[PDB]
Amino acid sequence: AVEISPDVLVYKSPLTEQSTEYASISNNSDQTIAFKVKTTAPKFYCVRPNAAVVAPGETIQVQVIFLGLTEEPAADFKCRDKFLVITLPSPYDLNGKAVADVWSDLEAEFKQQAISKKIKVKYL
Repeated sequence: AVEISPDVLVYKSPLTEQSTEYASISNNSDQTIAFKVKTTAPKFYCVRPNAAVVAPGETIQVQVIFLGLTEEPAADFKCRDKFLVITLPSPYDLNGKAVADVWSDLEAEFKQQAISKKIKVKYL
């Protein structure tokens, strides 16, 4: 129906510099969907777009821009950061409002019908 990928975002050393990895949401249903990407570590990543609609048959690629660390972490360190992607039906015209605007009502209505993915992060 709705496909969200990848399972893991892998950021490659030098982890002191910023780099971009990519997620993607494909709507293979026949109705428009809306999605929201939530970041557990907002000080270290910029997500763009962090909320949007996906028309039937469309794929939206989401840039996850890692801003970097002050020092290279230990080789054994396990990054615990995560990104939760939530997708919902979006059957109403937004009337020019943004998805982040209506997301409150949208989720309040269809939260039971949500399709979500927890995307992990791995430091390499």
